[PDB]
Amino acid sequence: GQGFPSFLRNKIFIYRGKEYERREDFSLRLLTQFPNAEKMTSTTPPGEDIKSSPKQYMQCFTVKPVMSLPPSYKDKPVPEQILNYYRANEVQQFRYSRPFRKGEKDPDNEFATMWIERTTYTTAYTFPGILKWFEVKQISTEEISPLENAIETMELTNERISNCVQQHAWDRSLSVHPLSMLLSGIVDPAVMGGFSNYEKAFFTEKYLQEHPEDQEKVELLKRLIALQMPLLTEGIRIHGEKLTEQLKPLHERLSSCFRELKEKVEKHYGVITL
Amino acid sequence: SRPILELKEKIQPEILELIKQQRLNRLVEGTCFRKLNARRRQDKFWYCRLSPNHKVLHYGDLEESPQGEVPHDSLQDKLPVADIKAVVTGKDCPHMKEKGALKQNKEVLELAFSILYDSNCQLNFIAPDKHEYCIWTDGLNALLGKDMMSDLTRNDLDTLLSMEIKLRLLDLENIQIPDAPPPIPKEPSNYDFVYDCN
Amino acid sequence: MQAIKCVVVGDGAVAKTCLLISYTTNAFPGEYIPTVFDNYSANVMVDGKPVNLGLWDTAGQEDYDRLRPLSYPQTDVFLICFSLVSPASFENVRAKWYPEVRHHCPNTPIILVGTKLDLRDDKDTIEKLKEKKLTPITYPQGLAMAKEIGAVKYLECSALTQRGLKTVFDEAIRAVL
Repeated sequence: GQGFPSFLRNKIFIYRGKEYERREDFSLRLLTQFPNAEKMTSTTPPGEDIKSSPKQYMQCFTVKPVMSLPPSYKDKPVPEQILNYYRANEVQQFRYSRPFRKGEKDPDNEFATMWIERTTYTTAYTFPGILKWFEVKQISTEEISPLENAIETMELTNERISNCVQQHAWDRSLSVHPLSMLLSGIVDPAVMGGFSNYEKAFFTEKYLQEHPEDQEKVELLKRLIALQMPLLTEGIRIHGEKLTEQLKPLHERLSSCFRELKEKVEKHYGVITL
Repeated sequence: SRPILELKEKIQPEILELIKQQRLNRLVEGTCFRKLNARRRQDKFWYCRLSPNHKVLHYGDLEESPQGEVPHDSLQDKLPVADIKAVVTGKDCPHMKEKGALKQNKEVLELAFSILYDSNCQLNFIAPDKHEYCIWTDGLNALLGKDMMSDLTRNDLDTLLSMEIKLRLLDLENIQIPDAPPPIPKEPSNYDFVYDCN
Repeated sequence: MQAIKCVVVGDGAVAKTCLLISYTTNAFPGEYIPTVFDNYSANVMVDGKPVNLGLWDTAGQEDYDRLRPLSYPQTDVFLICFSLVSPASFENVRAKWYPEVRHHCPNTPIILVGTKLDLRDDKDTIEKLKEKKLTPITYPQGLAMAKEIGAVKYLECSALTQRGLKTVFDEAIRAVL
């Protein structure tokens, strides 16, 4: 907009919100701060007219606090607490994901089009600071192939499963419900099968014609799921440690489908487990 | 008093806008409003404060505060001012038509006022008595920018307009106003002021 | 620190998963990213303390009626869902979903939830329903079905706007709380 004061007009800021402020809670709280409380909808790109137009325009959206590097920590088995502190505090980089359709809109499949224009944000000063907010200092975008999309989704999946594994491997009086959460969601991609989606999209020779030279990534995905599988094994056994009679039908289904996918990766996927 | 009355009511708006801004101040300072059927350990009193920007309303299930409004983040500090269809007053309130446990008795017939928003959410509120009930309705229609519905508002209109016109008729003492305006002397078309301007 | 179990069922023609994932992602409207797995979770503060939770994304196929009830036991609340603009969804819920659910877990607070609230008054969607002889069925009869079960609450929300969505989840959490 232009009604903004000089230092505010056409400026992008990042706000260290509260512990659990929803995007719209903070949005409304800012609406309190301002008259002409309106939001455009073109959330990602700017608005050229409103770069010069009056009638101050605003937009809010959570960004991803890009993980910092705790120096000298890069490999030691340091417990999570240190990192979860570093997870959000002492940060300067901020990425923002961007959906996009790039490919044919095949009905059963969304990943034939999935390309992500993650927008990275680098501010001047590292949160937390003397001010609960700061302008962006440099902004940049990204581009993510469905190959990559699968790669990093698979990754974060793996480390999340790890995370639950050790947190319940360290604490005993701990809810089994998250184990149910995870083991369910991973075991049956019931609403839609992500694994078969990988197979139809990438493992298919058709992808090897669309991206012949870019087959060096489907092998990466195979390695990813291969490394997953023993983690699934420890998840299964952790459940067995936390198994209850209610979970027993649950556990048997989990275990049965677990060795099902075991053999699927070993031979049906033909990927080599370690 | 025919020219007097014409001149009097014809310079109207200043008193009206003064009344309305006073209503605005009253809404902002607000008070602890009254809920519905606050019997079984329910806070009948709870403050509803308007923003100094007069665009959001600080209200919610606040406690039984006899001091009145406490300045803080009420249970909901937003009431969407830009989209309020209306406030229903009297029988138009669906909560008044309730025939179950939320039966409002006929003694709150003139304390029934429900803010219309979301096209399905209503705020069936109760006023402690008539004058402030009309005051809040007046404040809302002031946000709505239409006429007022406080008898006291018409009282103020007449009394202050009378005061102002009365304090103007001092120059015209011992003088009469021709009901037909005095004839305009022909202004010579030349503007070559023999004497200098200013 | 505590967690809450929460199930969501419904036909696959309404894509409630989109709504759930959009909420948990805190994402912009129309900007969510579809994952490969189900049964999402989040940690939420509603009052006093933040609380963990997880949302069993249960596929609505008739056949998975063998596996879905196994998830039912010891779920703090369940969320029955539908499409406000699908009369067939209404038929399924009043006829299949609601009956068998109330059968399975007769002792748990329940909230009914609308969907496609924006599409409820979508004139083009309405005229398509009329020319297809379907009804853009509105609130009061949804309220009627809520009374029919006496659900602790009924709400209508939308994904493209997330209106009431936060309220939907807050009511869901404070159903226990």
